[PDB]
Amino acid sequence: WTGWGPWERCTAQCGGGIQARRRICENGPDCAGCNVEYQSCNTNPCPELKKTTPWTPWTPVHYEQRFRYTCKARLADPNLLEVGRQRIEMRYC
Amino acid sequence: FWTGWGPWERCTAQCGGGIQARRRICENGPDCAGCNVEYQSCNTNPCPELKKTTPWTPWTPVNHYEQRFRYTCKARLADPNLLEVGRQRIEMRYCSSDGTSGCSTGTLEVLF
Repeated sequence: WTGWGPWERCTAQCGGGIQARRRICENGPDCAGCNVEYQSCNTNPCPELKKTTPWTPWTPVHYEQRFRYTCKARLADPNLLEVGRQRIEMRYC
Repeated sequence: FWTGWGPWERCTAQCGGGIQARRRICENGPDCAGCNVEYQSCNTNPCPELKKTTPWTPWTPVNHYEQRFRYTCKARLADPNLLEVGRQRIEMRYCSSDGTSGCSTGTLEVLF
C-alpha cells in the first residue's frame, strides 16, 4: 500500500456528512487491507436559518394592526426554505 | 478466508444520498486479501418538501364580513423537528380622531 491520501470533500457543510481518503496498492491485485476509508464530517448541527412571512394587510381593531411570522429551519441552504402564499379565510357577520 | 457478507445495515440519511455498509470477517487472520467493509449508495431520492401552517390571525372585520390570515412554512428536510414557525409579531398604529388620517387617508392636503 502507498501512503494514505488526504481527506477529500465533505458531503455537507453541517448536520452530518462523510469524508473520504483513499490509497492505491501498486503491483498488487489483492493486497492486505482496505483501499478506501470513510469518516463522519461536519457533525455540527445546521444553523437555524429563518425567513419572515409578508405582513398581513392592515385591519382595524382607532387602531390598525398587522401580523407576520418567521419560518425557522435547520438547513445548510437558505434556498431550500420558502414561505407559502397568504391564505385568507372569510365568513359573514 | 473471508466469511459470508453481512447485511447492508442502515443508511446514513433518510434522503438526499447516503451510504449503506456491509461487513465480513477474516477468519483466523488479521490481513486477508480484501477489504472487510463494503459501501453502496442508499436513499438518493431528494428529501420531501415538508409544509407547516402558521397560526391563524384573529378574525377582523373588512368594512359585514370578517377575515383572517395565515402562511405556510415549506422546507426540504428529512426531519419535521428541524422545521418550526416563529412567534407572531404584531405591529399596530394609531388612526386618531379621523379614524383614518395617517392610517388610510395619508396626508390630507388642502389648497387655499
